[PDB]
Amino acid sequence: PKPPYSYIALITMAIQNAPEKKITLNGIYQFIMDRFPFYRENKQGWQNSIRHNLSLNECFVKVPRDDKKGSYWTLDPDSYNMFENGSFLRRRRRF
DNA sequence: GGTGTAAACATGTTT
DNA sequence: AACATGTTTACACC
Ligand SMILES: [Mg+2]
Repeated sequence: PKPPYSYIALITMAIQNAPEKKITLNGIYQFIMDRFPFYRENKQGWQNSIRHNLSLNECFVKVPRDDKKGSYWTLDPDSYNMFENGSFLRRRRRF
């Protein structure tokens, strides 16, 4: 079965996991399948949602590659702690 | 209101 | 001329 984490959670967990807090798009792919074996099936479906979420939400901001050798994906510092307890189940509220 | 899924579309890198 | 990477629009679900 599918894990209960949203794609926003999946992408956030990947970014927070990188030692430099920056991650390749495909680094996000490898992170998810390594952690959640559900996603080794029918990649074309869910990997498109990953791409789609990165551009939609203003919380995932794309930063250019420091230099060559795609581009890195970061978290906007406002949404670094969307999830409060590190359970990644629900997002805590504000405003 | 924020999700999930599908699709069209537009650049960029790799056979 | 196959791919990967982003951007955006559209609809059902909760
Ligand atoms: Mg974005």
